[PDB]
Amino acid sequence: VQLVETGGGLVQPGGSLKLSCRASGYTFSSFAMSWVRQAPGKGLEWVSLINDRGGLTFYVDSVKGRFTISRDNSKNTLSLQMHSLRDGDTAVYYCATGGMSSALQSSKYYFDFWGQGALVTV
Amino acid sequence: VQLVETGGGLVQPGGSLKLSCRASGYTFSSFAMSWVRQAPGKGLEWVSLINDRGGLTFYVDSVKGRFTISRDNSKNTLSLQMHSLRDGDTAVYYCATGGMSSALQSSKYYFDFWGQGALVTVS
Amino acid sequence: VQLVETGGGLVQPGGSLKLSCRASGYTFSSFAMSWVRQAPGKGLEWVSLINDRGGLTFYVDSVKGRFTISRDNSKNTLSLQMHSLRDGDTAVYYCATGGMSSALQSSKYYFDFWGQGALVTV
Amino acid sequence: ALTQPPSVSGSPGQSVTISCTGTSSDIGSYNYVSWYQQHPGKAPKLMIYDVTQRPSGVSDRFSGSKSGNTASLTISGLQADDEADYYCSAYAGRQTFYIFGGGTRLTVL
Amino acid sequence: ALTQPPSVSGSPGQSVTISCTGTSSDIGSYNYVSWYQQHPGKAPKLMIYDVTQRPSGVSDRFSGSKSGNTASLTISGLQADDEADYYCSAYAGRQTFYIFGGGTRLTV
Amino acid sequence: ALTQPPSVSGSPGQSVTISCTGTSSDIGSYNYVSWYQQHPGKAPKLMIYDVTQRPSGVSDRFSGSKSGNTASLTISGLQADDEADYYCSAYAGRQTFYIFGGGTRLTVL
Amino acid sequence: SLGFLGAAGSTMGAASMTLTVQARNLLGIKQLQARVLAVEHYLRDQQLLGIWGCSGKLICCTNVPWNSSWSNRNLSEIWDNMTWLQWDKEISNYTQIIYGLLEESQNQQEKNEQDLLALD
Amino acid sequence: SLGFLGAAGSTMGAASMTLTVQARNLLSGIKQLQARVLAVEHYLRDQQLLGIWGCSGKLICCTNVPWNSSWSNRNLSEIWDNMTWLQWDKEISNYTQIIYGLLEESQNQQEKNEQDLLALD
Amino acid sequence: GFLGAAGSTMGAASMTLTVQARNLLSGIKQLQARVLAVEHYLRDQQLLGIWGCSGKLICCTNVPWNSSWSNRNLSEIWDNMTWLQWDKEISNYTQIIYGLLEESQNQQEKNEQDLLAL
Ligand SMILES: *[C@@H]1O[C@H](CO)[C@@H](O)[C@H](O)[C@H]1NC(C)=O
Ligand SMILES: *[C@@H]1O[C@H](CO)[C@@H](O)[C@H](O)[C@H]1NC(C)=O
Ligand SMILES: *[C@@H]1O[C@H](CO)[C@@H](O)[C@H](O)[C@H]1NC(C)=O
Ligand SMILES: *[C@@H]1O[C@H](CO)[C@@H](O)[C@H](O)[C@H]1NC(C)=O
Ligand SMILES: *[C@@H]1O[C@H](CO)[C@@H](O)[C@H](O)[C@H]1NC(C)=O
Ligand SMILES: *[C@@H]1O[C@H](CO)[C@@H](O)[C@H](O)[C@H]1NC(C)=O
Ligand SMILES: *[C@@H]1O[C@H](CO)[C@@H](O)[C@H](O)[C@H]1NC(C)=O
Ligand SMILES: *[C@@H]1O[C@H](CO)[C@@H](O)[C@H](O)[C@H]1NC(C)=O
Ligand SMILES: *[C@@H]1O[C@H](CO)[C@@H](O)[C@H](O)[C@H]1NC(C)=O
Ligand SMILES: *[C@@H]1O[C@H](CO)[C@@H](O)[C@H](O)[C@H]1NC(C)=O
Ligand SMILES: *[C@@H]1O[C@H](CO)[C@@H](O)[C@H](O)[C@H]1NC(C)=O
Ligand SMILES: *[C@@H]1O[C@H](CO)[C@@H](O)[C@H](O)[C@H]1NC(C)=O
Repeated sequence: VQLVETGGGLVQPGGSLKLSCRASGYTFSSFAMSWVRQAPGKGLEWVSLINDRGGLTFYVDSVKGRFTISRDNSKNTLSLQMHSLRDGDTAVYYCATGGMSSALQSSKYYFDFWGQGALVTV
Repeated sequence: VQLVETGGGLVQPGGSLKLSCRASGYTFSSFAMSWVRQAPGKGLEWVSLINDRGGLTFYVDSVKGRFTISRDNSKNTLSLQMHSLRDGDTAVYYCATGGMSSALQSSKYYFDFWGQGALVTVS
Repeated sequence: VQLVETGGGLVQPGGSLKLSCRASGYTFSSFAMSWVRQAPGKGLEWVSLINDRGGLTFYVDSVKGRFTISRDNSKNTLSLQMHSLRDGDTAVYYCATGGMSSALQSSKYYFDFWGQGALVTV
Repeated sequence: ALTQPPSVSGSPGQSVTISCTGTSSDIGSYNYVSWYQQHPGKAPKLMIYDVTQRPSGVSDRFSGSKSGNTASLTISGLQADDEADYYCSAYAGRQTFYIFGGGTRLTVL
Repeated sequence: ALTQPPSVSGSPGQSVTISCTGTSSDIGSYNYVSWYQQHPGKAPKLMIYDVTQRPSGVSDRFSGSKSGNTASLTISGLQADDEADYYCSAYAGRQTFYIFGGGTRLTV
Repeated sequence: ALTQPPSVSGSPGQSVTISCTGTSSDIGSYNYVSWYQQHPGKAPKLMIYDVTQRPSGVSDRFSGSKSGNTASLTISGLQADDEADYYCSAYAGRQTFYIFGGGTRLTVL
Repeated sequence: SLGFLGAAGSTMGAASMTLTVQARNLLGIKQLQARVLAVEHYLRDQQLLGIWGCSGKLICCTNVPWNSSWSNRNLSEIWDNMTWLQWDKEISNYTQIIYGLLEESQNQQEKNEQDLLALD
Repeated sequence: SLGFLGAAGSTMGAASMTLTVQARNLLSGIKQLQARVLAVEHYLRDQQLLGIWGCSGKLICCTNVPWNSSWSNRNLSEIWDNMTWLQWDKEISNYTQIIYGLLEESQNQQEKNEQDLLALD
Repeated sequence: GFLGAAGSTMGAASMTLTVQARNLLSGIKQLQARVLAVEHYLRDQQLLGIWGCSGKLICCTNVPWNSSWSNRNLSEIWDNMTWLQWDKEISNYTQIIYGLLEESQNQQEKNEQDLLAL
């Protein structure tokens, strides 16, 4: 399994940045996906979760607005569009597989495959 | 459309006061109605809204437990009954048309055809 | 009409008692039951309410996540299981009838009959 | 939650009023106010329910009413047996079903 | 609630811009904003509604714009009769129906 | 959200314990408390999920457990290559999905 | 466990616990006429519940207040001291007014819900 | 008040308030039984088709399918205040099957999303 | 297509429920056949109604699954079985499950009746 986070770089406060994640080595459409944020010196923080079909999205309250998580099951592509980025959003973001599953699958409230990570600087 | 307030203008703190609007220049039952409050020197704020049929009412949290808004499509009359009035409620109360529409009408989400305003003072 | 609490006494903070109440002299299954507490030097405060059939439970927010109220209509037994007792939970706990009716009776938004009370020390 | 005076007093043969003050979302809106009598060391007995309705087993010297957001218990006679802590309770709707005031110590002189 | 400058100024014949800044959950989320003109002592008149729409009876000198969480009104040419307190209003969902800003003194 | 020690240490070959303390509404409510190992500069990988269920690809060590509101990771047979940060991920219901603590630095002496 | 109509002589507050027993027992030319009329009676009852907004329920609460002119009784004597047959006889020729009020209340509720769901 | 089809010539807005009057009149020797069975089959096919869309038990059902301007580009004022249901039904001929398919697909996605939301502990 | 998913796994066949639907409704023998089809459809709809599942094709309930009915895990049930094999495996408990479903609804409405009575 490999997750390659072909994301962005440096933006100004108040700007917008889109991250993407290309998946290989597994059936993308069968797993839920998430974005988890690691701020330097603070540790891991979960940001967003999207279902296997892409119809359901969940966020932490601090990013409940401004962020849109999107899933394209035809190109095996996960993406996160972040608008109105704050200085507190400077962090390394990680693409992760798991965290929701579905009613017809086993319980998967964990993240088993993590990507390389991408640095978002604000 | 000559929307005119006929309500009272002097109440003691803790009392109650009723305001009303009469309409003549438009189909009353075809428009939503609202009350908008202007405290002196503080600008305007929305207080309450009623649907065109009168079945639905909406309030700001600061009045949700105190004010009742109602309408009568017969006689083209809007009413607002304010209980437990506070010193912060001293203001000019304007009738307004719109701010809501049914699913079969176009969107408004704006106020038109404002009345001239009743002055409510809480001693 | 009698209500006798048979629950425990002294417990350390963080422990449990699992208080119980025995009813007699009336039809137990026809009345809703509640637990109400009185701190040794303060007034009387309601803690929990269960309906006559035992299907619906309600709690004050301060105990909502640590108290469980249950009943057994075949034994005329009311139970209250407190699994995270704090120092502020020291009180006399009274077993009382009433508090709600299941739509087909008259309103009972009052405590019709009270027990003698169990002493919870913590 | 409810405001209630800490004490009240009177002489035998007179009557007293014990008030209880809530807000517009509980006493005023539901009209389900009860009063009960607690002796120190003993379980409370129900004295008044549904604001004005007296249950059986209680004589007519206990009564009550409400006005606005204020409930009131009227106690006549004031014999030695009434020296107890009286409490008011009100239904606030679902999500915090019942709210209580403090105790009123009725002193019989 | 809604931030609006206390006053603007300009000479007759000039283009005058008034702006209001809200938050993401009202101006940013909805395209239902409006501007009102209130002369002192008189009820406010509707000048702009939704996005750059004019009601019947309002001249074409009043226009506006919307970008991000900021809405603006433009007067293409100031007149002596335009002196009034201008107000913003915006829809903010079902829990908070309308948010109004303060008044802007045109100061012709 | 939940409290972790800032660091732990032990000699090679010894067993160490890392704990996470949350509240009753997350660790005490759901048995989904996974643990991750993150080497500095690298992405974290899953060391154990649920509570006691270890995924494939991980050696016999790093077994975990829970009691009350406290989750625990036991690392027996400590190796020199385990010098990494350890994190908990607890499920906290539908309104807040996941909560993390701070990192625990594991120092191998 | 009492069987079909076994609760017919029990009180209303007891017979109301056996609604599924009654519901499950509601479903050559003469035989087809009998089967088609049973189907038509079932479908008219289901459509009438649907008009009231009670589709899919056996115990359906509504927004129509009870008029004291229909039956001036308290809940204790209605539910604990009398049967559904006696109640049905007592409120005979008042059911059409109740049905009309239920229909109008559901129409108003549907319009109110549509308007609430039309707010952005 | 206006009768079974009294609102047929009224506007769509006015006619939308008479749905129960028409709904009641859809249900009420071999050929008579055939007529009754045909009426029952038409009623049940319509109720089933509403059920597929998640509209069962309602006469006015709001959905999650956006309106396409290629089906009809009239605004709400023209459709609801200046047009009848017969003229509207004529206007949307050749489009009702596309709408029905989109409603079926939207409800299938809604059911899967509700099942997954209810699967969260 | 109709019954096309009968040989597919249950996880895939559960997405074609509207395809299997609509084929349930559409000289004396033809009339008896029509009445029989209507009667079976209405019996199934009533059976869903008494469970609180009216108007839905995928209805979640409050009855826990008993391991004595089937001890398979969800991966084996949904990815490695068809609906026909599953139906054969648990036929001997089907009516028991139906009874429990009915009982749950009998409780559920009463609880709702009480909650709306506050
Ligand atoms: C018939 O009446 C008696 C009188 O108490 C009662 O006990 C009994 O339960 C009633 N029968 C049924 C079937 O409820
Ligand atoms: C129903 O109640 C109203 C008042 O609520 C009353 O005027 C009317 O007469 C009652 N109905 C009948 C049939 O008496
Ligand atoms: C109901 O009314 C009857 C009529 O006399 C009376 O006997 C009974 O006590 C009443 N019950 C209640 C609970 O009010
Ligand atoms: C209506 O029902 C009551 C119920 O007993 C009956 O007494 C009355 O005669 C009925 N009305 C008519 C007109 O028959
Ligand atoms: C028929 O059209 C006229 C147009 O003036 C309208 O007033 C009338 O209400 C319409 N008929 C009905 C039954 O609505
Ligand atoms: C409307 O139909 C056309 C037909 O091709 C389609 O391209 C378009 O996307 C549809 N509109 C929407 C909003 O889906
Ligand atoms: C609807 O469209 C017609 C025809 O273009 C137009 O005359 C009418 O003013 C429009 N109404 C609205 C509210 O846009
Ligand atoms: C539907 O198709 C037929 C086929 O000729 C055409 O005549 C008719 O005008 C079409 N409907 C509309 C509303 O254009
Ligand atoms: C039948 O089984 C094969 C096994 O690979 C699978 O690919 C195919 O999709 C199955 N048929 C259907 C209709 O799902
Ligand atoms: C499961 O089924 C067995 C018998 O099949 C029964 O004894 C047991 O009680 C059932 N489980 C539960 C939780 O009731
Ligand atoms: C389900 O059970 C089977 C038993 O044959 C086992 O092989 C399979 O791995 C199990 N699946 C899971 C997800 O535990
Ligand atoms: C069901 O029961 C019959 C006899 O009662 C038995 O032959 C059959 O094998 C059983 N089915 C299963 C799946 O065990």
